[PDB]
Amino acid sequence: TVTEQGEDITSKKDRGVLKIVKRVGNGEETPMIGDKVYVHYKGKLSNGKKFDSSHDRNEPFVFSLGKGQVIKAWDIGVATMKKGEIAHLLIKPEYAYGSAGSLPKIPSNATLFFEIELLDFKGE
Ligand SMILES: COc1cc2cc(OC)c1OC/C=C/COCCOC(=O)[C@@H]1CCCCN1C(=O)[C@H]2C1CCCCC1
Repeated sequence: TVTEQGEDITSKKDRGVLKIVKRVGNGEETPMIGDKVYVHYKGKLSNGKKFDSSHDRNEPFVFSLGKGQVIKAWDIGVATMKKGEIAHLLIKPEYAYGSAGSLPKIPSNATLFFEIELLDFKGE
C-alpha cells in the first residue's frame, strides 16, 4: 500500500482529502447539507503523538453537516457516506488546521487521520 491512497473527494481535486470505504453502508441516501449527523470516530495526528475518539466521551458525536462546526475534511467527507458506513479519511492541513495549526493540540501543517462510522442522520 501507498500513503496517498483513497478516492480524492475534494472539489479542487488536489488529493487533500483521500477516502477509503472500509465497511459499506445501507440505503442509497447520503446526508444533505444542514442535516444533523451522528457518528463514532477515532482520530489521530499522522505523527502518532495525539489521539482522540468519541468513545472517550462514551457517546456519539453529533454535528450539523456543512456548517463549519468541524474541519473542512469532515463536512466534505461525511457528506459522501451512507448510513452504517465506516470510512477512513487522510487529510492534508489545507482541509484541517492549515499552516496556523491549533495549539497546543494540532501543530502547523499537520496531516490528520480519521476512521468515522456514520450511525444516523436527520433532516433538521
Ligand atoms: C477532544 O478535543 C478536540 C479534538 C480535536 C480537535 C480539538 O481542537 C482542535 C479538540 O479540542 C476541543 C475542541 C473541540 C471542538 O471541535 C474542534 C474541531 O474538531 C474537528 O473538527 C475534528 C473532527 C471532529 C472531532 C474532533 N476533531 C479534531 O480534529 C480533534 C483532533 C484531536 C487530536 C487528534 C486528531 C483529532
